[PDB]
Amino acid sequence: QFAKPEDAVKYRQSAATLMASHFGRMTPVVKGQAPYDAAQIKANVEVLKTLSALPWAAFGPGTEGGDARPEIWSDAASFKQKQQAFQDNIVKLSAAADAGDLDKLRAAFGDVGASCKACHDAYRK
Amino acid sequence: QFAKPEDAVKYRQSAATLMASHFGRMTPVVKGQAPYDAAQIKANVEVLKTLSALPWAAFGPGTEGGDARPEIWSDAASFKQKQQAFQDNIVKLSAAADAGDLDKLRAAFGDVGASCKACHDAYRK
Ligand code: HEC
Ligand code: HEC
Ligand SMILES: O=C1O[C@H]([C@@H](O)CO)C(O)=C1O
Ligand SMILES: O=C1O[C@H]([C@@H](O)CO)C(O)=C1O
Repeated sequence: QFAKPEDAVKYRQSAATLMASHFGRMTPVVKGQAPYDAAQIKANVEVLKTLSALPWAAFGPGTEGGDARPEIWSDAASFKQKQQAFQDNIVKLSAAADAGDLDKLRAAFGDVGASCKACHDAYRK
Repeated sequence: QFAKPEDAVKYRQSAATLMASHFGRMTPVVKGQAPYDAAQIKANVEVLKTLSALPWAAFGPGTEGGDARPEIWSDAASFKQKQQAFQDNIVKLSAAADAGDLDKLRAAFGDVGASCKACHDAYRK
């Protein structure tokens, strides 16, 4: 859906920006510094769910640029593993949110964050 | 969820960027230049659905900046009307997509686009 590689870059960056906001805004809740409203969190994680699936299609062939390391393309299977592991941890966060359990939510949140960071450490400049 | 007004700006711009991609990528389909796969479109409009609800919460009090006209805040009821009309036209596009009918889709797509543009004409610098 991208006319030029730069359009794919702008898309994936914008998707990541929204991901960071919908993930990060729960930090005060998982830490207890903000109240836990199970319905609020369930709704937010559904938004994060949808957003979390979007960046990967914007790393197609020929879309090298931005802060994406070239290894994303030459090591496609390893990058796909990182993305699917991340999306699997998103499924677990959704389950914790849907269950309404703050303990489970704080564990699942941590697992998601570690997945974000493991991918950045390997594949983000 | 925004530490500083600039964070709200960056959010709403990124949400708009994704909206433009998930709306605009259907142009070749509504024009007939690309094939119409009803399931593909139904899935894409569900993504657009979710995205379409996101910008408005990032125009809260004190988040003046970017290319947002100050009138968004001093004419809050008119801006809310523009956003709700837009979201209502998104509901109609969802119904056309869910029904699998290209004629309906091309009419609803046009209505959505006009709603985007009417808001920009009034409230985007
Ligand atoms: C690989 C499987 C990744 C996972 C999982 C996550 N991110 Fe990521 N992110 C990745 C890349 C390769 C890039 C660079 C994209 C480019 O072309 O520049 C990014 C970028 C970001 C950014 C910065 C975006 C910007 O405005 O430029 C953020 C804020 C970001 N990513 C956040 C983020 C979060 C919160 C994640 C888990 C919830 C996450 N990313 C996962 C690759 C991958
Ligand atoms: C008001 C009710 C709006 C509707 C409906 C739509 N948009 Fe919009 N958009 C609006 C404002 C006030 C702004 C400026 C935000 C800022 O602070 O700068 C925007 C911006 C955009 C942009 C540019 C984003 C960027 O990268 O800076 C785009 C591409 C955009 N909007 C697209 C868009 C589409 C495709 C819409 C309907 C599907 C749509 N917008 C609706 C306000 C409003
Ligand atoms: O909110 C965020 O979480 C991840 C990472 O910091 C988690 O360790 C990331 O890259 C964000 O923007
Ligand atoms: O794809 C888009 O559609 C609207 C407008 O051009 C429709 O008239 C907009 O602002 C986009 O980025």
